[PDB]
Amino acid sequence: APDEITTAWPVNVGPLNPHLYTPNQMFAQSMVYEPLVKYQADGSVIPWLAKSWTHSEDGKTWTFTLRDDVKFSNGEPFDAEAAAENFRAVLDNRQRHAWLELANQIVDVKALSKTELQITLKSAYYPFLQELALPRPFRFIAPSQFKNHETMNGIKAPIGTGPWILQESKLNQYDVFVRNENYWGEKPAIKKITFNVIPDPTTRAVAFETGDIDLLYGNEGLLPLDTFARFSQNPAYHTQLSQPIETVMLALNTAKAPTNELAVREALNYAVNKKSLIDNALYGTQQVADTLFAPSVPYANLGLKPSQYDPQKAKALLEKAGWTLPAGKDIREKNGQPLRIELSFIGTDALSKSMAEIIQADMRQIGADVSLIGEEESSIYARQRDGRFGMIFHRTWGAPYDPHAFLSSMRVPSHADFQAQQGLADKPLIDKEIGEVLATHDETQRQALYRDILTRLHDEAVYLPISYISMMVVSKPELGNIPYAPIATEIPFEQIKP
Ligand SMILES: O=C(O)CN(CCN(CC(=O)O)Cc1ccccc1O)Cc1ccccc1O
Ligand SMILES: [O-][O-]
Ligand SMILES: [Fe+3]
Repeated sequence: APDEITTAWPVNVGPLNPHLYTPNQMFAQSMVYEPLVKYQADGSVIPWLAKSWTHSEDGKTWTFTLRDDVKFSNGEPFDAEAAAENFRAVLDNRQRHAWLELANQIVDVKALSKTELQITLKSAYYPFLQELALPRPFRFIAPSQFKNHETMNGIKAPIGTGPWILQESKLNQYDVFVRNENYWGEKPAIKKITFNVIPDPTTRAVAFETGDIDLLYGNEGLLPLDTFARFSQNPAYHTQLSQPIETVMLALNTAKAPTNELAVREALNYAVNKKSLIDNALYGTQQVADTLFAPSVPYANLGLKPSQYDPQKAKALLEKAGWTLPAGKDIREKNGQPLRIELSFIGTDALSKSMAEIIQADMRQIGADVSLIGEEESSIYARQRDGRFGMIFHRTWGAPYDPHAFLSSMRVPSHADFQAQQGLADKPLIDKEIGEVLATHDETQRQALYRDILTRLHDEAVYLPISYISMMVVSKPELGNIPYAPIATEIPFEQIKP
Protein backbone atom coordinates (compact mmCIF):
# COMPACT_ATOMS: atom_id res chain seq x y z
CA ALA A 1 0.00 0.00 0.00
CA PRO A 2 2.94 2.52 0.38
CA ASP A 3 3.05 2.58 -3.44
CA GLU A 4 -0.62 3.38 -3.89
CA ILE A 5 -2.01 6.87 -3.53
CA THR A 6 -5.45 8.43 -3.45
CA THR A 7 -5.93 11.96 -4.63
CA ALA A 8 -8.79 14.17 -5.91
CA TRP A 9 -9.80 16.29 -8.87
CA PRO A 10 -12.92 18.47 -9.27
CA VAL A 11 -14.19 16.34 -12.19
CA ASN A 12 -13.42 12.99 -13.87
CA VAL A 13 -10.44 12.76 -16.13
CA GLY A 14 -12.78 12.23 -19.10
CA PRO A 15 -12.61 9.66 -21.88
CA LEU A 16 -8.91 10.37 -22.51
CA ASN A 17 -9.24 11.01 -26.17
CA PRO A 18 -5.73 12.41 -26.84
CA HIS A 19 -7.05 14.69 -29.59
CA LEU A 20 -10.00 16.40 -27.95
CA TYR A 21 -10.66 18.89 -25.21
CA THR A 22 -13.10 19.22 -22.29
CA PRO A 23 -14.25 16.95 -20.63
CA ASN A 24 -10.74 15.50 -21.13
CA GLN A 25 -8.33 16.75 -18.45
CA MET A 26 -4.92 17.79 -19.76
CA PHE A 27 -2.92 16.29 -16.82
CA ALA A 28 -4.57 12.86 -17.35
CA GLN A 29 -4.05 12.98 -21.11
CA SER A 30 -0.36 13.57 -20.26
CA MET A 31 -0.29 10.56 -17.90
CA VAL A 32 -1.28 8.16 -20.71
CA TYR A 33 -0.10 9.79 -23.94
CA GLU A 34 3.39 11.00 -24.91
CA PRO A 35 4.92 13.54 -27.33
CA LEU A 36 7.71 13.25 -29.94
CA VAL A 37 9.81 15.68 -27.85
CA LYS A 38 9.49 16.55 -24.16
CA TYR A 39 9.40 20.05 -22.70
CA GLN A 40 12.03 20.97 -20.09
CA ALA A 41 12.03 23.62 -17.37
CA ASP A 42 14.71 25.63 -19.21
CA GLY A 43 12.41 26.02 -22.23
CA SER A 44 14.16 23.47 -24.42
CA VAL A 45 12.79 20.16 -25.55
CA ILE A 46 14.57 16.83 -25.29
CA PRO A 47 14.28 13.68 -27.43
CA TRP A 48 11.37 11.52 -26.35
CA LEU A 49 9.44 9.28 -28.76
CA ALA A 50 11.65 10.90 -31.42
CA LYS A 51 15.29 10.16 -30.64
CA SER A 52 16.58 12.83 -33.06
CA TRP A 53 15.58 15.19 -35.88
CA THR A 54 16.85 17.30 -38.76
CA HIS A 55 15.35 20.27 -40.56
CA SER A 56 15.76 21.77 -44.01
CA GLU A 57 17.60 25.05 -44.52
CA ASP A 58 14.31 26.91 -45.04
CA GLY A 59 13.10 25.50 -41.69
CA LYS A 60 9.91 24.08 -43.23
CA THR A 61 10.71 20.37 -43.54
CA TRP A 62 11.47 18.36 -40.40
CA THR A 63 12.44 14.69 -40.28
CA PHE A 64 12.22 12.82 -36.99
CA THR A 65 14.03 9.59 -36.31
CA LEU A 66 11.79 7.64 -33.90
CA ARG A 67 12.67 5.17 -31.18
CA ASP A 68 12.26 1.60 -32.36
CA ASP A 69 11.65 0.01 -28.95
CA VAL A 70 8.34 1.57 -27.86
CA LYS A 71 5.06 -0.29 -27.52
CA PHE A 72 1.60 0.99 -26.76
CA SER A 73 0.28 -0.40 -23.46
CA ASN A 74 -1.73 -3.00 -25.46
CA GLY A 75 1.48 -4.43 -26.98
CA GLU A 76 1.07 -2.87 -30.43
CA PRO A 77 4.13 -1.09 -31.80
CA PHE A 78 4.71 2.62 -31.80
CA ASP A 79 6.31 3.50 -35.15
CA ALA A 80 6.23 6.26 -37.76
CA GLU A 81 3.06 4.84 -39.37
CA ALA A 82 1.27 5.07 -36.02
CA ALA A 83 2.59 8.61 -35.48
CA ALA A 84 1.55 9.67 -38.98
CA GLU A 85 -1.95 8.25 -38.54
CA ASN A 86 -2.28 10.24 -35.32
CA PHE A 87 -1.38 13.48 -37.08
CA ARG A 88 -3.94 12.68 -39.81
CA ALA A 89 -6.60 12.01 -37.15
CA VAL A 90 -5.86 15.31 -35.41
CA LEU A 91 -5.79 17.39 -38.59
CA ASP A 92 -8.93 15.74 -39.92
CA ASN A 93 -10.48 17.94 -37.19
CA ARG A 94 -8.26 20.93 -38.04
CA GLN A 95 -10.75 23.74 -37.34
CA ARG A 96 -11.15 22.61 -33.70
CA HIS A 97 -7.42 23.23 -33.19
CA ALA A 98 -7.41 26.80 -34.59
CA TRP A 99 -6.19 28.20 -31.24
CA LEU A 100 -2.88 26.34 -31.72
CA GLU A 101 -0.99 27.76 -34.64
CA LEU A 102 0.96 24.54 -35.38
CA ALA A 103 -2.37 22.97 -36.39
CA ASN A 104 -2.60 25.57 -39.17
CA GLN A 105 1.06 25.29 -40.06
CA ILE A 106 1.22 21.56 -40.71
CA VAL A 107 1.05 20.98 -44.44
CA ASP A 108 1.86 17.24 -44.54
CA VAL A 109 2.94 14.37 -42.30
CA LYS A 110 4.20 11.13 -43.75
CA ALA A 111 5.99 8.03 -42.51
CA LEU A 112 9.06 7.57 -44.66
CA SER A 113 9.86 4.21 -43.00
CA LYS A 114 9.09 2.59 -39.62
CA THR A 115 11.54 5.01 -37.98
CA GLU A 116 11.48 8.14 -40.17
CA LEU A 117 8.65 10.66 -39.79
CA GLN A 118 8.54 13.74 -42.04
CA ILE A 119 6.54 16.87 -41.12
CA THR A 120 6.21 19.75 -43.56
CA LEU A 121 5.18 23.26 -42.51
CA LYS A 122 3.75 26.33 -44.29
CA SER A 123 6.45 28.50 -42.78
CA ALA A 124 9.52 28.39 -40.53
CA TYR A 125 7.29 28.21 -37.44
CA TYR A 126 9.68 28.77 -34.49
CA PRO A 127 7.60 27.24 -31.66
CA PHE A 128 7.20 23.97 -33.65
CA LEU A 129 8.92 21.69 -31.11
CA GLN A 130 7.38 23.29 -28.03
CA GLU A 131 3.89 22.84 -29.53
CA LEU A 132 4.61 19.19 -30.32
CA ALA A 133 5.48 18.90 -26.60
CA LEU A 134 2.06 20.04 -25.35
CA PRO A 135 -0.35 17.68 -23.50
CA ARG A 136 -2.67 17.86 -26.57
CA PRO A 137 -3.42 17.43 -29.38
CA PHE A 138 -0.19 16.04 -30.84
CA ARG A 139 0.18 12.85 -28.73
CA PHE A 140 -0.25 9.23 -29.74
CA ILE A 141 -3.05 6.69 -29.24
CA ALA A 142 -2.74 3.18 -30.73
CA PRO A 143 -4.36 3.48 -34.19
CA SER A 144 -6.28 0.24 -33.53
CA GLN A 145 -8.33 2.32 -31.09
CA PHE A 146 -9.48 4.84 -33.72
CA LYS A 147 -13.16 4.66 -34.65
CA ASN A 148 -13.60 4.30 -38.42
CA HIS A 149 -9.95 5.39 -38.80
CA GLU A 150 -10.60 8.65 -36.95
CA THR A 151 -10.44 10.01 -33.40
CA MET A 152 -12.57 13.16 -33.80
CA ASN A 153 -15.81 11.12 -33.40
CA GLY A 154 -14.44 9.19 -30.43
CA ILE A 155 -11.96 6.46 -29.55
CA LYS A 156 -12.20 2.87 -28.28
CA ALA A 157 -9.77 2.18 -25.44
CA PRO A 158 -7.49 5.06 -24.37
CA ILE A 159 -4.26 3.23 -25.24
CA GLY A 160 -1.07 5.29 -25.02
CA THR A 161 2.66 4.68 -24.69
CA GLY A 162 2.92 6.50 -21.35
CA PRO A 163 3.90 5.53 -17.79
CA TRP A 164 0.22 5.22 -16.62
CA ILE A 165 -2.74 3.17 -17.88
CA LEU A 166 -6.35 4.03 -17.11
CA GLN A 167 -7.69 1.06 -15.16
CA GLU A 168 -11.31 2.19 -14.69
CA SER A 169 -13.54 5.28 -14.58
CA LYS A 170 -16.80 5.79 -12.72
CA LEU A 171 -18.61 8.99 -13.67
CA ASN A 172 -18.94 11.44 -10.76
CA GLN A 173 -17.09 9.05 -8.45
CA TYR A 174 -13.48 8.23 -9.35
CA ASP A 175 -10.82 7.36 -11.88
CA VAL A 176 -8.10 4.77 -11.24
CA PHE A 177 -4.74 4.58 -12.99
CA VAL A 178 -2.05 1.95 -12.68
CA ARG A 179 1.63 2.01 -13.61
CA ASN A 180 2.45 0.72 -17.15
CA GLU A 181 4.59 -2.37 -16.40
CA ASN A 182 5.79 -2.40 -19.99
CA TYR A 183 6.76 1.23 -20.27
CA TRP A 184 9.78 2.02 -22.48
CA GLY A 185 11.22 4.51 -19.96
CA GLU A 186 11.70 4.76 -16.19
CA LYS A 187 9.37 2.74 -13.95
CA PRO A 188 7.27 4.95 -11.62
CA ALA A 189 7.65 4.16 -7.91
CA ILE A 190 3.86 4.51 -7.44
CA LYS A 191 1.86 1.53 -8.68
CA LYS A 192 -1.70 2.85 -8.45
CA ILE A 193 -3.38 6.27 -8.29
CA THR A 194 -7.03 6.75 -7.43
CA PHE A 195 -8.69 10.10 -8.21
CA ASN A 196 -11.77 10.82 -6.08
CA VAL A 197 -14.10 13.23 -7.84
CA ILE A 198 -14.66 16.08 -5.36
CA PRO A 199 -15.85 19.35 -6.93
CA ASP A 200 -15.94 21.59 -3.86
CA PRO A 201 -12.73 23.05 -2.37
CA THR A 202 -13.92 22.78 1.25
CA THR A 203 -14.95 19.18 0.68
CA ARG A 204 -11.47 18.45 -0.73
CA ALA A 205 -9.86 19.87 2.43
CA VAL A 206 -12.22 17.76 4.60
CA ALA A 207 -11.37 14.65 2.57
CA PHE A 208 -7.71 15.27 3.34
CA GLU A 209 -8.28 15.95 7.08
CA THR A 210 -10.32 12.77 7.47
CA GLY A 211 -7.69 10.71 5.63
CA ASP A 212 -9.99 9.78 2.71
CA ILE A 213 -7.27 11.12 0.39
CA ASP A 214 -3.43 11.32 0.54
CA LEU A 215 -2.63 14.19 -1.83
CA LEU A 216 -4.09 17.40 -3.13
CA TYR A 217 -2.32 19.08 -6.03
CA GLY A 218 -3.60 22.11 -7.94
CA ASN A 219 -3.67 25.87 -8.43
CA GLU A 220 -4.94 28.64 -6.16
CA GLY A 221 -8.43 27.09 -6.29
CA LEU A 222 -7.25 23.76 -4.83
CA LEU A 223 -8.66 24.27 -1.33
CA PRO A 224 -9.62 27.25 0.85
CA LEU A 225 -6.47 29.29 1.29
CA ASP A 226 -7.07 30.02 4.98
CA THR A 227 -7.21 26.24 5.45
CA PHE A 228 -4.10 25.81 3.37
CA ALA A 229 -2.20 28.22 5.66
CA ARG A 230 -3.40 26.35 8.75
CA PHE A 231 -2.33 23.05 7.19
CA SER A 232 1.15 24.46 6.52
CA GLN A 233 1.57 24.83 10.31
CA ASN A 234 0.13 21.42 11.15
CA PRO A 235 2.99 19.09 11.89
CA ALA A 236 0.93 16.01 10.89
CA TYR A 237 0.71 17.34 7.31
CA HIS A 238 3.04 18.34 4.49
CA THR A 239 2.36 21.40 2.31
CA GLN A 240 4.11 23.14 -0.61
CA LEU A 241 3.65 26.37 -2.59
CA SER A 242 5.53 26.64 -5.88
CA GLN A 243 7.08 29.68 -7.46
CA PRO A 244 4.47 31.40 -9.64
CA ILE A 245 3.30 29.67 -12.82
CA GLU A 246 0.92 32.11 -14.55
CA THR A 247 -1.02 35.38 -14.33
CA VAL A 248 -4.56 35.97 -13.12
CA MET A 249 -5.99 39.22 -14.50
CA LEU A 250 -9.09 41.03 -15.62
CA ALA A 251 -9.63 41.55 -19.35
CA LEU A 252 -11.20 44.96 -20.05
CA ASN A 253 -13.46 45.39 -23.07
CA THR A 254 -11.96 48.06 -25.35
CA ALA A 255 -15.01 47.73 -27.63
CA LYS A 256 -17.72 48.46 -25.02
CA ALA A 257 -18.54 51.69 -23.19
CA PRO A 258 -17.11 52.82 -20.80
CA THR A 259 -14.06 50.52 -20.95
CA ASN A 260 -13.66 51.57 -24.58
CA GLU A 261 -12.02 54.75 -23.16
CA LEU A 262 -8.25 54.54 -22.56
CA ALA A 263 -8.54 56.94 -19.61
CA VAL A 264 -11.12 54.67 -17.93
CA ARG A 265 -8.92 51.61 -18.39
CA GLU A 266 -5.87 53.48 -17.09
CA ALA A 267 -7.81 54.64 -14.02
CA LEU A 268 -9.05 51.14 -13.29
CA ASN A 269 -5.41 50.00 -13.36
CA TYR A 270 -4.55 52.46 -10.57
CA ALA A 271 -7.62 51.70 -8.44
CA VAL A 272 -6.81 48.27 -6.98
CA ASN A 273 -4.42 47.68 -4.08
CA LYS A 274 -3.29 44.27 -5.27
CA LYS A 275 -1.28 43.41 -2.17
CA SER A 276 -4.40 44.05 -0.07
CA LEU A 277 -6.53 42.00 -2.44
CA ILE A 278 -4.07 39.11 -2.10
CA ASP A 279 -3.82 39.45 1.70
CA ASN A 280 -7.65 39.79 2.03
CA ALA A 281 -8.98 37.20 -0.47
CA LEU A 282 -6.05 34.86 -1.10
CA TYR A 283 -4.71 34.76 2.45
CA GLY A 284 -1.41 36.35 1.42
CA THR A 285 -0.39 33.25 -0.54
CA GLN A 286 0.14 34.70 -4.05
CA GLN A 287 2.29 37.49 -5.63
CA VAL A 288 1.28 40.90 -6.97
CA ALA A 289 1.15 41.18 -10.81
CA ASP A 290 1.82 44.57 -12.51
CA THR A 291 2.10 43.21 -16.11
CA LEU A 292 0.33 40.63 -18.31
CA PHE A 293 3.42 38.41 -18.06
CA ALA A 294 5.79 38.35 -15.11
CA PRO A 295 9.22 39.76 -15.97
CA SER A 296 10.64 36.19 -15.56
CA VAL A 297 8.63 35.03 -18.63
CA PRO A 298 10.66 34.57 -21.85
CA TYR A 299 10.75 37.76 -23.98
CA ALA A 300 8.80 39.71 -21.35
CA ASN A 301 11.49 41.47 -19.33
CA LEU A 302 10.74 44.84 -20.92
CA GLY A 303 10.83 47.39 -18.09
CA LEU A 304 7.10 48.10 -18.49
CA LYS A 305 5.96 50.72 -15.99
CA PRO A 306 3.63 49.35 -13.27
CA SER A 307 0.52 51.32 -12.41
CA GLN A 308 1.02 51.20 -8.65
CA TYR A 309 -2.12 51.55 -6.48
CA ASP A 310 -2.86 55.28 -6.36
CA PRO A 311 -6.52 56.19 -6.08
CA GLN A 312 -5.69 59.90 -6.32
CA LYS A 313 -4.26 59.32 -9.80
CA ALA A 314 -7.24 57.11 -10.74
CA LYS A 315 -9.66 59.91 -9.83
CA ALA A 316 -7.54 62.52 -11.66
CA LEU A 317 -7.57 60.42 -14.84
CA LEU A 318 -11.37 60.05 -14.68
CA GLU A 319 -11.94 63.77 -13.91
CA LYS A 320 -9.70 64.77 -16.88
CA ALA A 321 -11.74 62.48 -19.11
CA GLY A 322 -15.02 64.18 -18.05
CA TRP A 323 -16.19 61.60 -15.55
CA THR A 324 -17.12 63.78 -12.56
CA LEU A 325 -19.21 63.32 -9.45
CA PRO A 326 -22.76 64.77 -9.39
CA ALA A 327 -24.02 66.25 -6.11
CA GLY A 328 -24.40 64.28 -3.98
CA LYS A 329 -23.56 60.99 -5.69
CA ASP A 330 -20.56 58.69 -5.28
CA ILE A 331 -20.76 57.38 -8.85
CA ARG A 332 -19.30 59.52 -11.63
CA GLU A 333 -21.29 60.64 -14.65
CA LYS A 334 -20.27 61.83 -18.12
CA ASN A 335 -23.34 63.50 -19.66
CA GLY A 336 -25.82 62.08 -17.20
CA GLN A 337 -24.50 58.56 -17.98
CA PRO A 338 -23.05 56.83 -14.88
CA LEU A 339 -19.61 55.20 -14.92
CA ARG A 340 -20.98 51.67 -14.77
CA ILE A 341 -19.06 48.50 -15.67
CA GLU A 342 -20.22 44.87 -15.49
CA LEU A 343 -17.79 42.34 -14.03
CA SER A 344 -18.70 38.77 -14.89
CA PHE A 345 -17.36 35.75 -13.10
CA ILE A 346 -18.32 32.17 -12.24
CA GLY A 347 -21.01 32.65 -9.59
CA THR A 348 -20.49 29.43 -7.64
CA ASP A 349 -16.74 29.99 -7.32
CA ALA A 350 -16.30 31.48 -3.82
CA LEU A 351 -12.78 32.72 -4.49
CA SER A 352 -13.74 34.46 -7.73
CA LYS A 353 -16.72 36.04 -5.97
CA SER A 354 -14.57 37.31 -3.12
CA MET A 355 -12.04 38.80 -5.55
CA ALA A 356 -14.89 40.37 -7.56
CA GLU A 357 -16.25 41.97 -4.36
CA ILE A 358 -12.85 43.51 -3.53
CA ILE A 359 -12.52 44.89 -7.05
CA GLN A 360 -16.05 46.32 -6.88
CA ALA A 361 -15.26 47.96 -3.52
CA ASP A 362 -11.96 49.43 -4.66
CA MET A 363 -13.45 50.81 -7.87
CA ARG A 364 -16.35 52.28 -5.93
CA GLN A 365 -13.79 54.32 -3.94
CA ILE A 366 -12.80 56.04 -7.19
CA GLY A 367 -16.39 56.59 -8.39
CA ALA A 368 -16.87 53.60 -10.70
CA ASP A 369 -19.97 51.41 -10.22
CA VAL A 370 -19.00 47.83 -10.89
CA SER A 371 -21.96 45.50 -11.22
CA LEU A 372 -21.26 41.90 -10.32
CA ILE A 373 -22.70 39.35 -12.75
CA GLY A 374 -22.11 35.88 -11.27
CA GLU A 375 -23.21 33.14 -13.67
CA GLU A 376 -22.63 29.45 -14.41
CA GLU A 377 -19.38 28.43 -16.08
CA SER A 378 -20.92 27.92 -19.52
CA SER A 379 -22.47 31.40 -19.57
CA ILE A 380 -19.15 32.96 -18.57
CA TYR A 381 -17.30 31.09 -21.33
CA ALA A 382 -20.00 32.15 -23.80
CA ARG A 383 -19.45 35.79 -22.74
CA GLN A 384 -15.68 35.46 -23.21
CA ARG A 385 -16.10 34.03 -26.71
CA ASP A 386 -18.51 36.71 -27.93
CA GLY A 387 -17.31 39.79 -26.05
CA ARG A 388 -20.46 40.11 -23.90
CA PHE A 389 -18.55 41.56 -20.95
CA GLY A 390 -17.24 44.82 -19.52
CA MET A 391 -14.55 43.17 -17.38
CA ILE A 392 -14.05 39.45 -17.01
CA PHE A 393 -11.63 37.31 -14.97
CA HIS A 394 -9.00 35.63 -17.13
CA ARG A 395 -5.63 33.96 -16.76
CA THR A 396 -2.59 33.04 -18.79
CA TRP A 397 -1.57 29.49 -19.48
CA GLY A 398 1.85 28.92 -17.90
CA ALA A 399 4.89 27.23 -19.49
CA PRO A 400 5.33 26.40 -22.31
CA TYR A 401 2.34 28.44 -23.56
CA ASP A 402 3.43 31.78 -22.11
CA PRO A 403 3.98 34.02 -23.98
CA HIS A 404 3.99 32.65 -27.55
CA ALA A 405 0.83 30.48 -27.55
CA PHE A 406 -1.18 32.85 -25.42
CA LEU A 407 -0.26 35.67 -27.81
CA SER A 408 -0.96 33.50 -30.87
CA SER A 409 -4.50 32.88 -29.55
CA MET A 410 -5.22 36.64 -29.27
CA ARG A 411 -5.87 36.43 -33.03
CA VAL A 412 -8.71 33.92 -32.61
CA PRO A 413 -11.98 35.92 -32.57
CA SER A 414 -13.81 33.39 -30.37
CA HIS A 415 -11.46 33.96 -27.41
CA ALA A 416 -11.66 36.53 -24.58
CA ASP A 417 -8.44 38.27 -25.57
CA PHE A 418 -9.45 39.04 -29.15
CA GLN A 419 -12.80 40.26 -27.86
CA ALA A 420 -11.21 42.50 -25.22
CA GLN A 421 -8.79 43.96 -27.79
CA GLN A 422 -11.32 44.33 -30.61
CA GLY A 423 -11.85 48.04 -30.01
CA LEU A 424 -8.17 49.01 -30.37
CA ALA A 425 -7.16 51.13 -33.38
CA ASP A 426 -3.94 49.06 -33.47
CA LYS A 427 -5.55 45.61 -33.17
CA PRO A 428 -4.80 44.76 -36.82
CA LEU A 429 -1.15 45.77 -36.39
CA ILE A 430 -0.90 43.67 -33.20
CA ASP A 431 -2.36 40.61 -34.92
CA LYS A 432 0.00 41.11 -37.90
CA GLU A 433 2.96 41.34 -35.51
CA ILE A 434 1.84 38.19 -33.63
CA GLY A 435 1.85 36.32 -36.94
CA GLU A 436 5.30 37.68 -37.81
CA VAL A 437 6.86 36.91 -34.45
CA LEU A 438 5.95 33.21 -34.64
CA ALA A 439 7.81 32.81 -37.94
CA THR A 440 10.80 34.95 -37.15
CA HIS A 441 14.27 33.36 -36.81
CA ASP A 442 16.02 36.70 -36.70
CA GLU A 443 16.32 36.75 -32.90
CA THR A 444 16.66 40.55 -32.81
CA GLN A 445 13.42 41.01 -34.73
CA ARG A 446 11.68 38.40 -32.58
CA GLN A 447 12.51 40.29 -29.37
CA ALA A 448 11.50 43.57 -31.03
CA LEU A 449 8.11 42.19 -32.06
CA TYR A 450 7.40 40.72 -28.61
CA ARG A 451 8.40 44.07 -27.09
CA ASP A 452 6.05 45.96 -29.39
CA ILE A 453 3.10 43.59 -28.88
CA LEU A 454 3.45 43.51 -25.09
CA THR A 455 4.16 47.22 -24.79
CA ARG A 456 1.08 48.13 -26.81
CA LEU A 457 -1.07 45.79 -24.72
CA HIS A 458 0.38 47.28 -21.53
CA ASP A 459 0.14 50.94 -22.66
CA GLU A 460 -3.41 50.42 -23.94
CA ALA A 461 -4.41 49.04 -20.53
CA VAL A 462 -6.20 46.06 -22.08
CA TYR A 463 -5.70 44.01 -18.89
CA LEU A 464 -5.79 44.61 -15.15
CA PRO A 465 -3.12 42.19 -13.91
CA ILE A 466 -3.90 40.99 -10.42
CA SER A 467 -1.58 38.19 -9.32
CA TYR A 468 1.06 35.66 -10.38
CA ILE A 469 -0.34 32.49 -8.86
CA SER A 470 1.33 29.31 -7.69
CA MET A 471 0.79 25.57 -7.65
CA MET A 472 0.09 24.20 -4.22
CA VAL A 473 0.29 20.80 -2.57
CA VAL A 474 -1.13 19.21 0.58
CA SER A 475 0.12 15.68 1.27
CA LYS A 476 0.61 12.94 3.82
CA PRO A 477 4.26 13.22 4.97
CA GLU A 478 5.03 9.62 3.91
CA LEU A 479 4.73 10.63 0.26
CA GLY A 480 7.79 12.88 0.59
CA ASN A 481 8.62 15.97 -1.46
CA ILE A 482 6.14 16.38 -4.33
CA PRO A 483 7.74 17.55 -7.60
CA TYR A 484 6.37 20.11 -10.11
CA ALA A 485 6.26 19.51 -13.86
CA PRO A 486 7.91 21.79 -16.45
CA ILE A 487 4.47 22.11 -18.13
CA ALA A 488 2.23 24.00 -15.70
CA THR A 489 -0.84 21.92 -16.57
CA GLU A 490 0.87 18.59 -15.99
CA ILE A 491 1.21 16.67 -12.71
CA PRO A 492 4.42 14.60 -12.49
CA PHE A 493 3.08 11.53 -10.66
CA GLU A 494 5.88 9.32 -12.05
CA GLN A 495 8.40 11.51 -10.17
CA ILE A 496 6.85 10.90 -6.71
CA LYS A 497 9.27 8.73 -4.75
CA PRO A 498 8.45 8.03 -1.10
O1 LIG B 1 -7.14 23.30 -24.22
C1 LIG B 1 -5.91 23.20 -24.34
O2 LIG B 1 -5.31 22.21 -24.77
C2 LIG B 1 -5.09 24.42 -23.93
N1 LIG B 1 -6.02 25.56 -23.90
C3 LIG B 1 -5.93 26.09 -25.28
C4 LIG B 1 -7.14 26.92 -25.69
N2 LIG B 1 -8.39 26.25 -25.32
C5 LIG B 1 -8.72 25.26 -26.35
C6 LIG B 1 -9.86 24.42 -25.81
O3 LIG B 1 -9.82 24.18 -24.59
O4 LIG B 1 -10.74 24.07 -26.61
C7 LIG B 1 -9.50 27.22 -25.22
C8 LIG B 1 -9.25 28.22 -24.09
C9 LIG B 1 -9.37 29.58 -24.40
C10 LIG B 1 -9.15 30.56 -23.44
C11 LIG B 1 -8.79 30.19 -22.14
C12 LIG B 1 -8.65 28.83 -21.83
C13 LIG B 1 -8.88 27.85 -22.81
O5 LIG B 1 -8.78 26.54 -22.49
C14 LIG B 1 -5.39 26.65 -23.13
C15 LIG B 1 -5.03 26.24 -21.72
C16 LIG B 1 -3.69 26.16 -21.36
C17 LIG B 1 -3.34 25.84 -20.05
C18 LIG B 1 -4.33 25.54 -19.11
C19 LIG B 1 -5.66 25.64 -19.46
C20 LIG B 1 -6.01 25.99 -20.77
O6 LIG B 1 -7.32 26.03 -21.09
O1 LIG C 1 -8.36 23.82 -21.64
O2 LIG C 1 -8.58 23.94 -20.19
FE1 LIG D 1 -8.05 25.03 -23.47
